[PDB]
Amino acid sequence: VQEIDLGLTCDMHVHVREGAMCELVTPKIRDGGVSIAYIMPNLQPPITTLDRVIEYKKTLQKLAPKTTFLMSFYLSKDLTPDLIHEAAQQHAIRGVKCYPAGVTTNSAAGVDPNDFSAFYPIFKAMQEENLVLNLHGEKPSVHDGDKEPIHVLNAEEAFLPALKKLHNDFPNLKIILEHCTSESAIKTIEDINKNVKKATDVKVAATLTAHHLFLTIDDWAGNPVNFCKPVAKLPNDKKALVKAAVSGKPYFFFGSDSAPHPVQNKANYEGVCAGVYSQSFAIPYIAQVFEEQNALENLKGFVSDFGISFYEVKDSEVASSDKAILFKKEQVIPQVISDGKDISIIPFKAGDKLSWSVRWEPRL
Amino acid sequence: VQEIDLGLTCDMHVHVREGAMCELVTPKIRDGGVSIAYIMPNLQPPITTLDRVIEYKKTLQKLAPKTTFLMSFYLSKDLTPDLIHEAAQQHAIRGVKCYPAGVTTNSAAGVDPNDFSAFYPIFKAMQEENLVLNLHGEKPSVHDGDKEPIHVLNAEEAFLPALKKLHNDFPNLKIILEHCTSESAIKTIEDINKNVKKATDVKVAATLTAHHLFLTIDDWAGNPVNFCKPVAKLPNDKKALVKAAVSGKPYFFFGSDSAPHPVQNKANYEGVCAGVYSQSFAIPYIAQVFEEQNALENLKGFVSDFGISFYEVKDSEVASSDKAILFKKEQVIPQVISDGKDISIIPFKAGDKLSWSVRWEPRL
Ligand SMILES: [Zn+2]
Ligand SMILES: [Zn+2]
Ligand SMILES: [Zn+2]
Ligand SMILES: [Zn+2]
Repeated sequence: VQEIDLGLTCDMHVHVREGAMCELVTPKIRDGGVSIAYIMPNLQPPITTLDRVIEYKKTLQKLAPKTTFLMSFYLSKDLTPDLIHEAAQQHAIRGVKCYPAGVTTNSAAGVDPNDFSAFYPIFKAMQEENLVLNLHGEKPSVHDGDKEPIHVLNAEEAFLPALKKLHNDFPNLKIILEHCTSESAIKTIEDINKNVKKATDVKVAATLTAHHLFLTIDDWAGNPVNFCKPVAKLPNDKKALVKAAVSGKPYFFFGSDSAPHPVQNKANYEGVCAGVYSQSFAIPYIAQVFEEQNALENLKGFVSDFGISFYEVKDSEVASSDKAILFKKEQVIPQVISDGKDISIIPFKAGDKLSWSVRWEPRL
Repeated sequence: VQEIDLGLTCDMHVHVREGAMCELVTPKIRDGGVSIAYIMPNLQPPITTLDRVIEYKKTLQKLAPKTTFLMSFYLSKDLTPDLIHEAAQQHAIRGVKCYPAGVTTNSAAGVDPNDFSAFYPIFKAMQEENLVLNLHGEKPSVHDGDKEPIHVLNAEEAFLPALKKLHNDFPNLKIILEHCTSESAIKTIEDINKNVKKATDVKVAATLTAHHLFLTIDDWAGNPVNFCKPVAKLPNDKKALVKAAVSGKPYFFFGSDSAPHPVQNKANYEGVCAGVYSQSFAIPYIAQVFEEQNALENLKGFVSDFGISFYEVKDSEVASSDKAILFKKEQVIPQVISDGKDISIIPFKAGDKLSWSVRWEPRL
């Protein structure tokens, strides 16, 4: 079987939830072929306190002893600059994730984004402390006047001006447009990094999920199991993300947005929960695209190199120095992922064949 | 004003199924304020023979005597121009309805819209007998990658060329573009009727549903109840359909497309059935749209006159010359339409209030 060494792999957008769900999915981070995981904080309630995030990281480290965990705060009106500084100095967090209110699950009441000026004290303190501003780029939907009607298809593109203002008001702050879905957003990321030579110049990057390199609007319309925010869009949008994923540019790297929901949460007739679960076969999904694209020698940077560089992951904090190795062994995706009790999750592309699997090799 | 005499109301797109479902639904045609209802032909199996269409027509009449029924054939390959003449002369069918294969419910027995040519002998006979060609304007999806992509959002615009073909080759065959959903579809019907004013001149018309005058993509994104085919598109498309509804022009009239499924066919995690139920409150729905647009002087034309003028409904067939009186009593839409036995339906706008009601009054 043909194999590739990938080193310390990166998933900079992981949802892992609480409770018995968190105990089922957290070990599957390693099973997906991921050594370093950036944990998003949209919990119930959102993680806004310094106590919470210290307790939470140890819960994950008890669950996954070999996986590196970069934590984050939920951007709320609760946070104050001192809390940013004390948490950053204790290595409690690595960034703060911003949720526009009413545009995804666990996000209300979060922030108003045709604004952001209210949180400039926080961005001041994050900029000083080298933290990362993760943005769920989506303007909340307003349909009437005065301005343009905003819907699930232009919500990401309508947000882009606000991302441009933030990069100008805080040029030295690290910002990420999380999970890109539209070609207009891709063009904006390239344009912001127009002059950039070598990766350490990148201050504004974009992450790309596994499922948005596969899905279009047709795959989720009438299929709540492919429903997520931001919505998978037109075929030309998908072509852009796939082109961007294989491009080998240092401002696009992997972030699954693996968001587990029990199957009863997805089989509603109103109010379907949003989020696709890709944790269990994370890198095997991505290697499938790159093989299909005949660009495998760029995969090493998309799932490992470009992300460590951006988040400045030093060897010292990494929980284990084992490498993730793909090997071309064909496997079939289960119908369900389940704890054998109350929680059963439907995996992305369930019942399909993948060319690669993942094992782990120590360092010598 | 409160109380408006509507006369003989027209719903030129009604789904009633069979079995225990039909016994809950066909009484609600009357309940919704509809006296004349066109019945669609997609059953298990599709309605294609004179035996079934007449026995269907007869079971309908035992379950709702006062309702006038206009019946239809499924456009299947098991059809002959002989079968057209032997059903048109024996006053059994008012038209034949074209289903593209795979796009919607029970459409697996449908047709391939990239080549209508095999059915040209059928449309030749349908033109001879002054029958109505009901078209579900939607090309089936083509991921392709070579030729242009066809998806659920642009499938209606893709069908519009094929319709301007059918109108050139059968210039006297009465054709309807069923449930319009896009501004491209509306502009085309305006362009086809460049020079008509009143009213029997229209041979290519377009029917508009209740829910498509309400819904945008945001309303069915994570709400399977509001998922139907063709899908509800963008706010610029809804504005076009509303402007064309309170238009007062003869080529737009009412066709609810009330398609009922048992709620368990909606609360699926994949493969959710398509179709919204609106038969129980069909006329009060449209009444609220025509009220909120300050164009109630056009409700009678949209929901009665133009539909009668196109199908040329004669006095000699209407099952009950009772009049639909729309009176302004507030009513609340139930959570669940129920039969006390097995079948449970979720109605359109379930829970919401309506500004109007409708009762029945005989002519005297
Ligand atoms: Zn998000
Ligand atoms: Zn997320
Ligand atoms: Zn249809
Ligand atoms: Zn229909």
